[PDB]
Amino acid sequence: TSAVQQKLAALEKSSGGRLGVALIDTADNTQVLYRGDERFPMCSTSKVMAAAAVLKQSETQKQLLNQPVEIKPADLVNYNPIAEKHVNGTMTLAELSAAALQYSDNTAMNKLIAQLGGPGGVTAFARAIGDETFRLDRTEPTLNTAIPGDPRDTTTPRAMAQTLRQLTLGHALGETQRAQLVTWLKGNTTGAASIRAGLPTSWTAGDKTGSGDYGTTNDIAVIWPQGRAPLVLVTYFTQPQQNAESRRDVLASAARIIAEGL
Ligand SMILES: O=C1C=C(Nc2nnn[nH]2)CCC1
Repeated sequence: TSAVQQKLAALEKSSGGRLGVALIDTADNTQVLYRGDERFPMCSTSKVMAAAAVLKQSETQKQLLNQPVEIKPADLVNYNPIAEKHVNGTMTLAELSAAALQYSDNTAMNKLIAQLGGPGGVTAFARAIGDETFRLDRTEPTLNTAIPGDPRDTTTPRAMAQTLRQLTLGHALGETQRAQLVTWLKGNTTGAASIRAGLPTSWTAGDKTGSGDYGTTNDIAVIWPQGRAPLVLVTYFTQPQQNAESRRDVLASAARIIAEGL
């Protein structure tokens, strides 16, 4: 047990919930884990795997990201800030990828899932890139039920950090695709209160947030600190009661503990 793990434990204790953290520091490839091998509901953090799977498909179909997808009124789910504007028209797979990643659009995610042949298509991509832990079982919005003990739509912090590293800094995607994914993550609109709130402001980052039932509050980030090699950081948090409030501040605190421990 490390000092950083003990600080994370104190944060978790005060928070009332269950916290999962995985850091990879690419300076030396060392890792800090807190409940690194426990499962958590991914919620919208799963959008990174779906967008990446479509990017992979685009490696052998140069024009795939320009392919139109019909958006019908019946397609709209519970959170559709971009898709609602395009109902009775179309959006391209690039537009859907951007909407999913940068705005957390749930209708956009469902279109990415459909393009992959269903939730199992996303899981299959995960396996193809060496992630044996990730599982996507349902579409939006039910993938966010976040029931304690339920393995559906979960991963571990350790697995997600490894995967995010391979996707954004490694060779899981072609160079063009990797750059596109990073560009999208760095353009996220939803992340200023989560991991990135706990980081020195001179640092740059991209991230994908998620939230769901049981006060589930998540963020996964790739981070470029000032004067050192990139980090990958996953912070997952979930609470015992179905209607618990979101706690982005807990993710910020976790990130701050990690940052000061470097
Ligand atoms: O509060 C909400 C959050 C949503 N998604 C989300 N939370 N963090 N990132 N994306 C969608 C439903 C309404």
